[PDB]
Amino acid sequence: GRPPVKRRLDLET
Amino acid sequence: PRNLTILSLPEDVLFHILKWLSVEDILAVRAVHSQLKDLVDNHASVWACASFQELWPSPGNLKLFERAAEKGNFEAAVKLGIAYLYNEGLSVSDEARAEVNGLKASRFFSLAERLNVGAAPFIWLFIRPPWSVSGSCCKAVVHESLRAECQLQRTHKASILHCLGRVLSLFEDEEKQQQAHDLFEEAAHQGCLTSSYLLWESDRRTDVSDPGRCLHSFRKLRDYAAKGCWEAQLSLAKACANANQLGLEVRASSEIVCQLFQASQAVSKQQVFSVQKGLNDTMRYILIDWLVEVATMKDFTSLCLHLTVECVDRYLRRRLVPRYRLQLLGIACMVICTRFISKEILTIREAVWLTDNTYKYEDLVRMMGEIVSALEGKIRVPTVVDYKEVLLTLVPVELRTQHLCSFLCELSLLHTSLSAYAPARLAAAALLLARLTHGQTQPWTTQLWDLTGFSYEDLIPCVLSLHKKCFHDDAPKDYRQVSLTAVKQRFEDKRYGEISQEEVLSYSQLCAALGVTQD
Amino acid sequence: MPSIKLQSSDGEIFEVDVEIAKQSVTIKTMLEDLGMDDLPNVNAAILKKVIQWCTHHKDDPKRTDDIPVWDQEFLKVDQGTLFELILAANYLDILLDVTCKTVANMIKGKTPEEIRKTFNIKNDFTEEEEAQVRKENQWC
Repeated sequence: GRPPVKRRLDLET
Repeated sequence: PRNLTILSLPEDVLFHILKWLSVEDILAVRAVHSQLKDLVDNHASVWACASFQELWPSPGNLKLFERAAEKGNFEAAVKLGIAYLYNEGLSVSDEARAEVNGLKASRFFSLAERLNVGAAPFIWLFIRPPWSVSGSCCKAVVHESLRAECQLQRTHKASILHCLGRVLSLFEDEEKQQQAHDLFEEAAHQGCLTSSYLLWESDRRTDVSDPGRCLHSFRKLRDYAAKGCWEAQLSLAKACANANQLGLEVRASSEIVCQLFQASQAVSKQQVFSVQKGLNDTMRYILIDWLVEVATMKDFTSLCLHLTVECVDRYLRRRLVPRYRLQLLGIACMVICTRFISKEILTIREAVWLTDNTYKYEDLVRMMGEIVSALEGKIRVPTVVDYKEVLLTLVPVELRTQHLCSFLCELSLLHTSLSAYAPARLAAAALLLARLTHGQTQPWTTQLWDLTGFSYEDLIPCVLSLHKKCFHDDAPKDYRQVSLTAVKQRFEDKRYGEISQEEVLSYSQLCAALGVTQD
Repeated sequence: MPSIKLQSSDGEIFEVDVEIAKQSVTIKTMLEDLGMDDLPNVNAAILKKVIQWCTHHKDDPKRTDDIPVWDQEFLKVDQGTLFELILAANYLDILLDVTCKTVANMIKGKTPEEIRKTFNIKNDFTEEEEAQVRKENQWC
């Protein structure tokens, strides 16, 4: 939302 | 013969039924009968069309990969070469890694390109610069080995020459550039469409003096575009925009633009949703958002982002992947596309980094290899950017309208409903929305009717769909209640003139101005 | 105006339209060779299902989702009927890929003995062949 680019995307609903 | 069996089937039926099974299944079926074993181990087509889906060449099963690739399989050759070069999957000692790995990878890359049919050459992107600063990286080894093979190949060497020339093109050296140009000349000598077009592009920048050379260039462009190229078609669609200097009639230019504007069909659809366990398009939105952010970081053009999204969609439609691998898919696709078209690429060590080290070097290597092998080598496809460029190089419009047209062209990436329309219709509708937003008196001109080959009534639905799916409805959020705004943040730059923060009209206003009702 | 006569192996005659009959390429090439441009295993039922299949698919311009309800509800009648269908199109140049996918699914996710059981194949390898298969399957 949001955090910076480096991330582990949250796909889970 | 009341109940016919697979035993007595002819050669054609057996050939077709055995060509659509994986390697494990084809090995298992080989245990049923002796005639099946004779058919499989006698006729090379069944091996030639066999998958190697989700396998990777390990020391246990190197012989299987070699046997299948050597007799007509392209996926096996690609995977074998990539494993040999990237040194993942094969237990090669560091002392003897370089030479043996380079020769094996080069031979398998050459075989992979040779077995490719009906696609532009692509194997040059796995060995493109930048290379190792110290020592000798295996990329250079396979480069020189491929050069020697081309010097010694006879069957089909034009693709190898084109790939070689594309390799040194991205080298910042005048000598390197002359060796590259020297390369597509030798590739064009034997016959290659892309090499010839690149040669022509290297000549347009050099000599623009008299209309005679312009007519020569137009003749060559017509020759290239008539055969079926893509970059040639797009380039020819603007040399007709140079209508005043170029000897020709208005009707001919209008016909050329109409031909290139009525030769596109909608491709993507809800296929991806029904081909996996589930995506719900929210995961795709997240992934494309993240890719847009990463492209914003490293100064990546619109074309490369569009190509990455299209490659992701193609692979997702072809070979299924689990949910926890989507980000790996996106990073591999960005690496592959940036290596293909751009100049500054997303290096592998950097590529894994943005994922917070969730995945590893080997996993990214495997994903890249399988992505390239699953696309058959076709990377460049029709995209909205090309038609937006061809439409905005025809009609002279103000700069703010150009920026708005670009902004609505780029907003089609996140949403998948806009795939129901061809790129031509969507680019035309984007230009129409850009013009109507600024409130110009005449949105659609007679010039536009003669050129795009479509009328207003052919474009009302597309404008409505584009505007709705871009601005209307709501942003997908579940817990943070915060809209994903990488595209908007990408277009707040001063290089785009702070375009994204300017206001736009609503759907009701657009329908009123376009003469479209609602219910 | 045009009228293409058709007869079956049992002598039954059925009327079909032209555009659907244009799907088959064997009739087209035979007509072009004979200048009239412009089956040992077939009974009335087979024609009837082929007419239904062709009629239900007219707007068509892969994966195992393109199979419709009619095919998956009619291709489970008999295996030998399915074999007669594949060589059939093999012969009429038309559904070929649909049938190939349908049969291949029954083969992929099963064990060889399951294939022997379903295909009514008693046995063809004697005692001194199972060890050779096992050793030739130890490659993976």
